[PDB]
Order: sequence, then C-alpha cells, then structure tokens
Amino acid sequence: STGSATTTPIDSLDDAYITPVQIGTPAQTLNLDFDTGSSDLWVFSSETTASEVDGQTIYTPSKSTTAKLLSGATWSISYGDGSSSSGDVYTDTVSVGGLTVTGQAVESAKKVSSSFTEDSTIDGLLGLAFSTLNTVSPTQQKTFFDNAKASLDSPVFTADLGYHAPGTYNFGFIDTTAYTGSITYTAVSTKQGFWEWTSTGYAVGSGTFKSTSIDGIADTGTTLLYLPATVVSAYWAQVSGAKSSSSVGGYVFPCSATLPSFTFGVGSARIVIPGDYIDFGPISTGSSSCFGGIQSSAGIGINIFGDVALKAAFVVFNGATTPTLGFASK
Ligand SMILES: Nc1ccc(F)cn1
Repeated sequence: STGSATTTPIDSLDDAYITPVQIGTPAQTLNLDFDTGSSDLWVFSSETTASEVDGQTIYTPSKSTTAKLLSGATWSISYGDGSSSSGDVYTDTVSVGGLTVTGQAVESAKKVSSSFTEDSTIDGLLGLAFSTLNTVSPTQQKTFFDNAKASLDSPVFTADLGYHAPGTYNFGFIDTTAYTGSITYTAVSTKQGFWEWTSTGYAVGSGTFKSTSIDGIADTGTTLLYLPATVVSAYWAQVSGAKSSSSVGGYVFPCSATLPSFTFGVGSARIVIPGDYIDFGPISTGSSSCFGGIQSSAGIGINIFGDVALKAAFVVFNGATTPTLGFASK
C-alpha cells in the first residue's frame, strides 16, 4: 500500500506545514503538523480545556464508532520552543491520503500551552521521529509510520515541502518526477530517537565550500535552520546591517537586503537553499528589521535541519532495517 497527502504552509512565512488526516469512523478530518522531530500523534479534542481552544478543529472520541480508550494511558510532551501538551489516549483508525492504520494511538489533549491555542490552523501533531521518543505511559505507543511500515510498498516516507506553495508527504513510495538528479543517501543514528545525520559542510552564497562535519536532525517540525555559531556567524557576516539581537532573540537583518543562498553538503552532493527562503519578515508588525531563517544552535544542544533546509530538497526518510536519509535537489 501507499499514501499521498498535500502539505500546506500555515501562513505567508511558512511558519509550519499542515496536512489533512482522517481520524475515526465516520472520518473526522484534522489538519496536523507532520513532525519528524517528535513521536506523538496528538490532537485538539472534545476534552481540551475550553479556554485553550481557539479556532481549531477537534476530535470527539465519543462520536467515533472505532474509538477505544486505552486504559490508564496518559501522555505529556514538551517541545524545544517551550510549548507543551498532555492528556489521555485512544486507539482509532487513522488515514493519510488513502493509507489506513487501524488501532493507531491518537493522543487526545486535555491541556495545551498558549502557543498551540494561538495557532488556530494547527489541530495537532503527527510524530514521524522513532517510536522510542513516544511519551505514552505506562505503555509506550508506536508512530503512524511504524504501524503502516510493514504494509507499505517500500518502508519509506518522503517530505516535499514547498516555499510559499503546496507540497506533498508520500508514504510507501518514491516519486521519481518530484526531484532532479539523484537521491544521495546518508547514514542515520537513531540513538537520540531522531533522524540524525552528518552534513559534510556548507557554503555561503557563491563562496568556497567548507568541509566540516555538522551533526544535526532532519526536522519538519522545526521552522528554521539551527547551525553552529561559527557557521551562522559566517553566513550573517555576508549581509550588510545584520546583527545578533538579544532582545529579538536571534540574528536580524535590514528588510531591504537580498539574502545570499546557503548550501549544505549531503556526502558529495549539495543542497542550495535560496536566499529568499531565509527571510522571516519583520521582527514586529511594521518594523523595517527582519528576522533571519538561519539561527545559532548554541542554546539548543543539537543542530536542526528544519523546514528552511528541508523545503529546498526532496527528502527520503528510509525506514529500511538500517534507517537512512536521502536528499535530492528539486
Ligand atoms: N520544534 C518544535 C516546536 C513545537 C512543536 F510542536 C514541534 N516541534
């Protein structure tokens, strides 16, 4: 079997991507954030605290004839941005663009933090990192991909995010028309539960490529590209007026600038992120200072190849016996 669904940016800045997901019987369609950096499938629901719901589509487990409460199971998650959610667990039928999984753990939110409430376009998350990170207690649950894997035509899922445009999440197959050239595969470490790989280096604009090992994760759930301070300083040193701002919380640059591109290595291959992909608009409404899309990972603990980097490529999340990541230009 295979699945194919369109993913859409939530706003004009591509702050996150939403993909329609069918839950329960009859189908309850929720727009979820497909996150290769986490492993919980959680949704806004009829159980979420009323004041914490503001525009989101909710899942009502009582209206699903196939919903079953997982006895004594609870979940609680906290993300890198300081946001969090928690609640109880159901098992139900979940479908992504024609691909179905029965008995998928659907984590129903009783509480969500302010950032989830403030974003009415995101109805929940669909975790695509390794199941070892799933927070369901006392019995850990598997991801949608893990549950579907055996049934797929090929044990893979692909991410094809758009810049200011619609994109695609495919499951069980590789669309050979969605990229140019060849897919270069790279080694993956699953020891931290992430699609963690090593980039072979970088280049700023038309500058010389720097061979250096950058250990990071392929994360669709993170908006920006987080890299070592040395690398981010080299990039922003090419933009006149750019500076690191402690009040704004990162590198800012004059909105009138034309940003240079950023290249990252995948083995002998190169992925070029156009400069426009790194512009995250005014720091505050009406400001002439803009926020940068390439930020330092010094306070994180890990490098994050987020949406900024991934949307410049066709990305294969290969769940074969030994998982690997594939990257191609497009
Ligand atoms: N880096 C993040 C932040 C929030 C979230 F829901 C997922 N990932």
